[PDB]
Amino acid sequence: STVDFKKLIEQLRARATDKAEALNTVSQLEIGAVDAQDVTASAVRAFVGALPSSGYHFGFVRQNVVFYLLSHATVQTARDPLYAAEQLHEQLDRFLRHQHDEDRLPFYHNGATLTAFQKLLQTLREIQTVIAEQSQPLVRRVITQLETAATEARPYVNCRAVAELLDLTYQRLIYWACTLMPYVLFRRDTDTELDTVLLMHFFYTHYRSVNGDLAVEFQNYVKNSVRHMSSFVSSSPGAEHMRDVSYKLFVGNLQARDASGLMFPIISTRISTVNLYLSPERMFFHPGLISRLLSEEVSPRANLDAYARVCDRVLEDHLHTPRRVQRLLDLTQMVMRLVELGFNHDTCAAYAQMALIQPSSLFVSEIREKLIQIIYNFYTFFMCLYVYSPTFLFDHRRRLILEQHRSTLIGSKEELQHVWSNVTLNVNTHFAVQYTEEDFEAHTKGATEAEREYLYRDLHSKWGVH
Repeated sequence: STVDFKKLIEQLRARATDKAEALNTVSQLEIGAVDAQDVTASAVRAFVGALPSSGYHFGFVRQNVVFYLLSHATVQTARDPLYAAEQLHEQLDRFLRHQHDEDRLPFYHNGATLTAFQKLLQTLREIQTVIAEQSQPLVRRVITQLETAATEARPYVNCRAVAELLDLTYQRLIYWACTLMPYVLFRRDTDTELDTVLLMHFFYTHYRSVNGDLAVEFQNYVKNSVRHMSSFVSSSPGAEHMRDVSYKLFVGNLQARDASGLMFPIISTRISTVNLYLSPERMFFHPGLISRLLSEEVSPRANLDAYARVCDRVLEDHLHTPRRVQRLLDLTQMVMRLVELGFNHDTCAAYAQMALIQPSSLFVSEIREKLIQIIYNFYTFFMCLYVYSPTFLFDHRRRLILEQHRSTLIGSKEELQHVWSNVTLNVNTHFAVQYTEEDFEAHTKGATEAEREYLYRDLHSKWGVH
């Protein structure tokens, strides 16, 4: 969809007599985009020369070509977008120096735009360096540095070049921070023997980068510390979801490949056994238990009050729309709160798929309804989180996920729309992404009516409604 910049320049000067057809030719660049690699110093000089001297926003593009090209240049189609943006800055810097020499729009001038762009690149390069080395604490300090850079780049946040870079860095920082879940931060002194087994297996399989010591901790703990293993082990519904952890417990090694054709006891999914040896707050670390509750394959005398109590606590603590705006540091805290309950992006997807399987007593049916609301609200949260950035790019992706209920679930359209009909989305989607009229009118001080029509048109093609 990206234009051939040089071909667009050739068509531009051949049609420079008709300002209308020259406006339609340059609109292919504004609607689509130009590759940042195609914006060389020589190409900028000819693009300005090919533009009509007056008419529509051609005067704005001529006077402020740096802002205009930055607002339509793309870097995401490059192997390294940050290095591509740096070279884009060099070409725009060569153009300004090799062609030196009105105060209408101060933020949109060439000198103000280019130095603000390099200011962003320097922060992003230092942030990219810190995250690459780590492949008050560093996590909070990089989050603060990025959000300050995004705040200072507010007048340019709608520029495709800086919007893509902020989008690239935010998603990269979010992905890195969501891996920093060490087991020792979530260990409770009240954790039982089954709690510890499921917790260690959870963090070693989902966060091995920061839990490399769990392999020897699990081996030492299982061999020398557990004493009630034969109680919560059996040799039943939901047992197929416990087979991997049951084998590693039976062998005493988290790194053991699934046997050589060996039979072993499975961690019990019996409700009365789980009521004794599992803390109710760790229920979502027990997939076999959640399996039985979702499928309602349970007897009338199984006591489920402890797990219904936990579901109510989760519903009251996390499932409502907050009043204030939730910024990047708030979203990171919520992940750690959800990880504490056993919810990450992967386990929410598996539980959301597990809940689609259709199943009796009303009290068992109510817990399934509570689980579905919890699982699908946190599933939606992790889908928006991994594509979050305070830019129009995330706003579009957010609408596709909420309005269309896009996901990766398996099933016919009938059972897919059936499970979403039994879900009321009140989860925190109040993510920080706002460019309002106060922001707009502050940056368009001396904008003429022809310049304002172009700016409104560019914002509409990126945001849609506002």
